[PDB]
Amino acid sequence: RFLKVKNWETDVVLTDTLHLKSTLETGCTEHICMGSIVLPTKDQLFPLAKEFLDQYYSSIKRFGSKAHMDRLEEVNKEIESTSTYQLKDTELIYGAKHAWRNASRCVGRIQWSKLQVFDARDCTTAHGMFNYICNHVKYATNKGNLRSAITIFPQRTDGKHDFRVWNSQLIRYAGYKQPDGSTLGDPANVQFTEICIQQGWKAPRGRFDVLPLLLQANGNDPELFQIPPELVLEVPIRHPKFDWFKDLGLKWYGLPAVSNMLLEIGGLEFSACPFSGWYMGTEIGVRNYCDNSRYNILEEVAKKMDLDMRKTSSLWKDQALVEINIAVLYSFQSDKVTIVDHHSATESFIKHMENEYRCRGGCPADWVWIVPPMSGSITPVFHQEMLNYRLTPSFEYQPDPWNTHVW
Amino acid sequence: RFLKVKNWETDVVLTDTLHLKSTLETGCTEHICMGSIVLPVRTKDQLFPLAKEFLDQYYSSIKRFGSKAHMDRLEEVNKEIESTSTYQLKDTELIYGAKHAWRNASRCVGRIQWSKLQVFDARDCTTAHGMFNYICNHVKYATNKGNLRSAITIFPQRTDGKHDFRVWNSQLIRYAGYKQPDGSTLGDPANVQFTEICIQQGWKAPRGRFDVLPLLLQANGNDPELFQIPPELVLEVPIRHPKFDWFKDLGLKWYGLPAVSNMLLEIGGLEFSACPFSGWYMGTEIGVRNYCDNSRYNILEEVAKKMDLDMRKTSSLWKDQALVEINIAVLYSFQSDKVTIVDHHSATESFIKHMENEYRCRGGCPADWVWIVPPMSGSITPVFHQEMLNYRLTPSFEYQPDPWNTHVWKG
Ligand code: HEM
Ligand code: HEM
Ligand SMILES: Cc1cc(N)nc(CCc2cncc(CCCN(C)C)c2)c1
Ligand SMILES: Cc1cc(N)nc(CCc2cncc(CCCN(C)C)c2)c1
Ligand SMILES: C[C@H](O)[C@H](O)[C@H]1CNc2nc(N)[nH]c(=O)c2N1
Ligand SMILES: C[C@H](O)[C@H](O)[C@H]1CNc2nc(N)[nH]c(=O)c2N1
Ligand SMILES: [Zn+2]
Repeated sequence: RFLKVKNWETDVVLTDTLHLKSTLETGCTEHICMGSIVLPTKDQLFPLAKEFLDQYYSSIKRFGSKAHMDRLEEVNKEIESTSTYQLKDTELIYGAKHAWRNASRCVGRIQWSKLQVFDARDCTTAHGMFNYICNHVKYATNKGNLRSAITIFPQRTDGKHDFRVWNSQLIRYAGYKQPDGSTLGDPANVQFTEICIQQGWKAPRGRFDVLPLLLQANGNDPELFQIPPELVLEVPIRHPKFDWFKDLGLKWYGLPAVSNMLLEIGGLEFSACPFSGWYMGTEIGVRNYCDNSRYNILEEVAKKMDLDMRKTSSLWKDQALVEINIAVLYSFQSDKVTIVDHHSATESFIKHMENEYRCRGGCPADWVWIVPPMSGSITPVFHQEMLNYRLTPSFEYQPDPWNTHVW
Repeated sequence: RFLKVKNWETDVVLTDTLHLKSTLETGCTEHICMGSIVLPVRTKDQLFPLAKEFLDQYYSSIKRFGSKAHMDRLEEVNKEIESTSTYQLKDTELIYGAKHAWRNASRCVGRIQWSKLQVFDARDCTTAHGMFNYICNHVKYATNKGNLRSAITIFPQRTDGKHDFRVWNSQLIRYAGYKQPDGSTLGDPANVQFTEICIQQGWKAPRGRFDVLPLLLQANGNDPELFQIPPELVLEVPIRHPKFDWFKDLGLKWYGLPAVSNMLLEIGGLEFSACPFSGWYMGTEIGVRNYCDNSRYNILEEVAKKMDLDMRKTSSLWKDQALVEINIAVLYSFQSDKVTIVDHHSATESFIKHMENEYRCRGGCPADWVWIVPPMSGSITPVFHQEMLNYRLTPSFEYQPDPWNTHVWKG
């Protein structure tokens, strides 16, 4: 019941007491571990509110105080009367930050307390949502000096008035399937690109076309909006030693901004809560550029370096992968766009992890996601045993809107 | 029940039914996943059901389930258990058992080869000297002048737990590690503790960077004894780089035969506490872990210096860059000396094919993702994108505590 994690590089052991407060399920059982699986009413509501308020009021050193009791009382009344309740600004900010804090798959959580929170709960329309999102993008981008932020739109009511952002990220490149059989642009974004076109987007059918926003307010039909181009910061990709790299035509956007998750706080559900931080280098160089089901550019890069691609044992893929990733970090750094390499980030997480164990009694973490997709064992997290478990407030996955939406 | 795994690169979906035959625990609960945790004397009471479970499986595999031979064998084991409190496996059952433990080893990427396992029956062995001889033959046979053959040697099963056979070495062949008074380490830092024991047990350490450790062998619960593997039997490969001529001057080499000797083999409730096994190396085990772990030989700095990489910013990826060339050198070296080795690309792709075949023919293939994914270049190998289900089947290889923490010294 009091669990221990070992670092096999430093022999350091930590004791986890925090997991006892876990509520949601993992997917795993005593008979089977699903650690590598990507996706495993009023009576319901008040205990949820109370659990949340109890930790809010405990966090502000006023547990069991009049203001505490009063709030509980007050929220209990409002749930009884309204079948829901509204979070106070203070609670909203706490909840959002703690959702990030609890995100067991996120390596960048050392930053958790510095989340800029934008209360968009007064928003009523998609144009409204658009205005709020452009403001988010511009604030967070900050001319390349990125700042973490989240914008929170009205909470769910009866599930038929949901606010949803249909894009998976605020900024992503379109994907087009060619009559020639291949795929132009980002293959991960093909299906969404079709919905855009089906909703009226006129695609430029280029390779790096910034997608339009599909915004949905109050459970209404989603609307299309183009982000002001001058608000979308992009970085041309060059290599510091290889002159020819620039001719590969590669660029990436500076702002990673997840927009399809569900934020849960005290039983309330925020279905539209786009948040953003800044890139770890490998997300772009390893995953986005080198995944077979993405831009898949390894072969072309390798050819340009003139490597022996005859046998896998020349490790030409590995060589090219390093250089591709060198170029990304180099390109961003040269243009003063905030980026972090996988070494620096993982080292930060180990410090954060220790901090959490020391001050909170633990830190839920998913090793499968925390370990970077390249050079894993030369990063400290690889040798770090982690306990994975679900704490609330949380960001959750939710079904894509098109399967849900009654047009 | 039915469970589905998805490959996020190819969208191939597979269905696991085999996990239903899982008995043992994972360490996980509905409230906690322990998937990245490294480590999460028996009565006749529990023994026969375990025996029966195994024998039922064995007889099904040979298509004789419910036969008279099946029924007689269960009867025979039942009686041997009540008369003698244990039982002996037939040769056929031992071989089947040993292959299936490998097959069930959810952390092993090399399981495509599982049916091709050379089983050496050392159950007649009675002394440490006898163990030495058996192990020498294993090493020679498995090395095969560089054309490596998987083998396992099985010593007598546990009885009352006071007469265990144990190989005290974690691996048959390993390099000594010596802590210096200045805090530095000569040799393999992983093996410092064991080296000290060996020295204490009478080993004359030559104290170099690559000294092959003596065998420390325990027979029938007696004190362990030292033996030195004949040098001529220990195949080693000098490490050089195909393009970089200075790489040879780093003075590196490794041994060709990876051979785990500190694990426990469970077959039908029987415990084999001494069961060394060997296959051949995946390049990254040496090039990434053995050379590049900070707690091991830790050569990244010295290599990157010789390459003249920018070592001021970690964002130059100088560590990643040196790590690749080192792994290039390990593969090049082994191939050049005609010693069996496999690269992580080849090995993971082979595993994926193996895993799919197992779903089709067996209804599942338990796999530990954390261990299956190579320690470099993870997502450019197909396993990274493979959802896997981890569960425990028997026969199995289990961890057991180090013998020096348990052994009652006869003295
Ligand atoms: C500021 C620097 C940040 C860094 C370096 C960072 C890094 C990462 C990385 C590498 C991943 C793995 C995702 C992938 O490979 O696709 C991830 C996941 C995640 N991050 Fe962070 N992130 C940052 C900011 C944030 C912020 C501001 C939030 C929330 C307010 C957040 C919440 C999450 C969540 C919920 C996931 C899991 C997403 C999923 O499961 O699909 N991150 N992060
Ligand atoms: C023939 C070529 C083989 C290859 C390429 C291979 C590959 C590997 C690798 C890379 C590991 C991870 C080791 C580490 O990173 O610490 C591993 C683990 C393991 N292997 Fe294999 N293996 C082979 C043969 C065998 C054989 C013959 C057996 C048994 C008869 C076996 C049983 C196991 C077991 C039980 C583990 C888990 C070790 C642990 O839990 O500490 N392997 N294998
Ligand atoms: C805020 C933030 C910061 C950062 N450095 N990276 C991210 C990336 C998060 C992210 C990007 N693409 C995709 C996913 C999820 C893909 C897999 N889903 C289906 C589980 C998540 C987000
Ligand atoms: C038969 C075999 C073949 C092969 N290619 N590799 C191996 C390596 C197995 C191996 C080697 N060192 C260390 C470990 C992990 C040890 C267990 N934990 C507790 C440190 C595992 C074994
Ligand atoms: C199948 C496996 O779970 C899948 O490839 C996961 C592995 N780890 C990951 N880790 C991160 N950070 N991001 C990912 O998308 C994935 N994908
Ligand atoms: C804590 C973590 O599980 C530990 O460092 C593991 C990670 N995955 C591994 N995978 C392999 N093949 N070998 C290892 O030693 C480890 N170590
Ligand atoms: Zn688990």
